[PDB]
Order: sequence, then C-alpha cells, then structure tokens
Amino acid sequence: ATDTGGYAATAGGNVTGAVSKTATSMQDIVNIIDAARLDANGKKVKGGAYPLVITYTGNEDSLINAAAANICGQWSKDPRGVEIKEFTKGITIIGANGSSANFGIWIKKSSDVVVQNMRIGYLPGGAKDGDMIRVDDSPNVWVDHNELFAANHECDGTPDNDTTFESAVDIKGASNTVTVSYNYIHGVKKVGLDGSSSSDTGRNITYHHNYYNDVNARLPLQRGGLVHAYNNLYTNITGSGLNVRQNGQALIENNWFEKAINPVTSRYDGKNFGTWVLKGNNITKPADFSTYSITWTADTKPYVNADSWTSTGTFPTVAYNYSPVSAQCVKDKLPGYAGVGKNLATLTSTAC
Repeated sequence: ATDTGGYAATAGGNVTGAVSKTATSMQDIVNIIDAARLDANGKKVKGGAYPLVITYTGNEDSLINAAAANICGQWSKDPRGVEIKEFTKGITIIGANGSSANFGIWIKKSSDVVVQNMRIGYLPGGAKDGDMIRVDDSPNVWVDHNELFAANHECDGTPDNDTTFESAVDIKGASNTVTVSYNYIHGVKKVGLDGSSSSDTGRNITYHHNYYNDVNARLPLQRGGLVHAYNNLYTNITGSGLNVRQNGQALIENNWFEKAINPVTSRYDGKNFGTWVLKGNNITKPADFSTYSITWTADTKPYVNADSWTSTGTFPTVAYNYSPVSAQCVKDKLPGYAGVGKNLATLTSTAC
C-alpha cells in the first residue's frame, strides 16, 4: 500500500523485486546502497538498479550514553550520517527492535524513501550539519515510527549559539510530498524546518501522530506551501510551535497542546504571515489557555499569534484519506503508538 496517512504516497522499498539486506552498522548501510546501484553486469544504473529493504540491526547505545553524559562535547566532533543520494528505485530503512544509531540519514534528490523504527539520538557535529534526518529535494518520503532525541539545551560558546545539536527532521528543496508520522521527538531544540529560506517556499507536508516532548521550536518552521498537522501530542514546547510563514497555509486539527509557549504563531519575518485553520484541538477557545498552560509572547517584529484561537485563512481539500482520532484519545493513547518498538502500530478509533 502507498497510504501513509499524509501527502507522501510511497511503499519505499517494499515493492515487487525488492532485495532485503541486513545492515549491522552504518558502514554496512553505505555498502549495501552502493551495491544496489549495480546491474547484473557490474555497470551502475542511474537511480539504482533494484529496490531495497534494509533492516538495520546495529546498536550504538555506548555512543549515545557517552554523549548524553557530556552534551557539550558533541557539536565539535565530526558529523556522522548515511547519505541517500539520487536513489529512486525505492528504499526502506527499518531498524530492528533494540537497534540504535548515533548517526543521521541524509536524503538528497531521491524519491520513495521510508525510514522506520530507528532510534537516533545525541548526534555529534551540530556545528557542521549533523542532522538526524534531512529530506532535501526528495518527494514521496515517509518518516515514520522513529525516536529522535538529544538535549533541549544550548551550550556556551557554540558557533552562532544554535549548534549544540542539529535538527531532528529538516525538509527543504523540492521535497514536494512528505509524511512525518508516529515519531517520538524529545529533547530537541530545533525540531525541523519546512523550507530553508524565504525563497524555498512550497511543498505539501503532513505531520500526524507525533509525540513532541521538551522541544524548543520549529514544529515545523513552515515557509509557504501546505502543512496538515493532525493528532499530534504537543507537550512542553519551550519556544514556539508551528510557525506558519511566507504565506503558508496550515490545517491544525485534533491535536493536543499542553505546557506550550506560542504553540501556533507567525513570527520572525515581520511580513507575509501565513494562515491556519484550527479545529478539533483540545484548545477550543482562549479560556482554555489557562487550563492547558498555554502562554504567548510578542516579538520584536510584526507577528501574529493565534491568541484569539480563530482560523485566519482557508485550506484546500485534503487530497488523501485519513481518519483522525479525538484530541483526548491522542492525549491518552498516543504515547504507546509513537516511537520505536511499537511494531509500527497505528492509533485507531477502536483503541480510544
């Protein structure tokens, strides 16, 4: 099936003729993809020779645990990541239960890529683009059921005072359709952008069933296009949540917000504010701010906060088929479906 519950329509490497391989380390993954580019005669095939399903059984807890004990020593180390560049035959990277990685997955100019059940945390190289997951010029990508974490903290003396750790899921370029679902993102200062600059506007992204906890900002930092965020659990947001910019449009439905500062805003540009359609969230009116500990702040430049909690624009017909659960149900159940080791389980109404 190609249904991801969002804009991305892909099965990744789970197609006809897929070759399954087991990777026990980051290097194995690199070698497997390289080999996957060669045809029967040893010649390279543009976009890849065959579809792949790579099961990653490696474990780097030692690296992660060492890093967690010395947070400020990570930004200056070499970044570590597997680059999936120009591979379009279809590929899925599934972590085995118990597997872990102290390296990121960088997708560049590829298509039909699915990343699931990977536990990635405390990556080194925040000063040199050490992102956990990067989707660049890559349409039909599905980032599902992963645990992305670090420390929601900024060490002193880091270059730009923003490089202690890099992003969890940055999306940029022509990654026209992307679905980010069932991820447990925690302890991340900059979760992920949707457009790397003011000119990098566009794309149709869906964020559904994600559990965010102790994050500072960018859920996402949207530049143009459309974003459909539904059934996400937003708790302990220390800076700002969805920042809808450059005239982007967002449909924010049936989510649960709690202990969040500026959960829905449009700030930092001073102009071209985006719009949002609010519906079915735990917060229905301003009276609820106090109940769920939702605070608001101003910005030095013109900005717009959803402090009136009203829709400020419209949203096109949601192309795909999805069935949202209630905000209460996500609050109650989501933590047991999002993340690694949940066997890619989905939250249905029957479980509410």
